[PDB]
Amino acid sequence: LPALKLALEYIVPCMNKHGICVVDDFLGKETGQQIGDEVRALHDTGKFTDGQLVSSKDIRGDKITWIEGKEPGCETIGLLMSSMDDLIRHCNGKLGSYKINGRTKAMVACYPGNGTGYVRHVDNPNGDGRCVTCIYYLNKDWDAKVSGGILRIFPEGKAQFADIEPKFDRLLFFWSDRRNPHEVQPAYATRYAITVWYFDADERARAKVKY
Ligand SMILES: O=C(O)CNC(=O)c1ncc2c(I)cccc2c1O
Ligand SMILES: [Fe+2]
Repeated sequence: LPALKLALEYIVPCMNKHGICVVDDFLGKETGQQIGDEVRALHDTGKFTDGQLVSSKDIRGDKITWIEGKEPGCETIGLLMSSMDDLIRHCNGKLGSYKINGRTKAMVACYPGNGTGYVRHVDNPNGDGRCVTCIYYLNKDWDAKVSGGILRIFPEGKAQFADIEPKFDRLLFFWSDRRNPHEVQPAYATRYAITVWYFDADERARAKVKY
């Protein structure tokens, strides 16, 4: 579905209402599978880290690697990034009062599927400039009931919580600040995700006064 259409008709209305927005079958099967393969290639080649230390012979969790998008063998990933930027672009000045002028590189995360997950947290608690978190999942035929790895977010100050499964070709958007505390439940199977954070012009500008 047309980026502009999707953005104007779904992402914007949805984001400003729930602060969270899930979009299924974003790029498509062939493309999704393509991204999946490149990601896996990076894993095989050994571009990921050993994983966040969880503990002699300790247990490591999520492994990461930063992808600019033009690295050899990451064309489709670079394509997802550009496609993500396109969506945001159409949401120009539509998401909150924010004015997105930039983003970080892509963070590819891999929970090895050895029980590790990720503690409840807030992506941007100190106002480093990130206003929107964007995550793309590439796990074909994922079954949380079997492999776990659910992403649990606690939107706003509302009771209860929303559960988002790292479904294949799924794209997710959510406020990065205190409004969206979240955690990644233990994953008993390889779980890949690609994350990109979008910067708000003003918040980022005044944050620069730190380096
Ligand atoms: O994978 C998901 O669905 C959700 N991930 C996260 O919230 C998440 N948030 C922050 C993270 C950092 I600073 C570093 C690695 C992984 C990571 C994460 O994976
Ligand atoms: Fe996070």
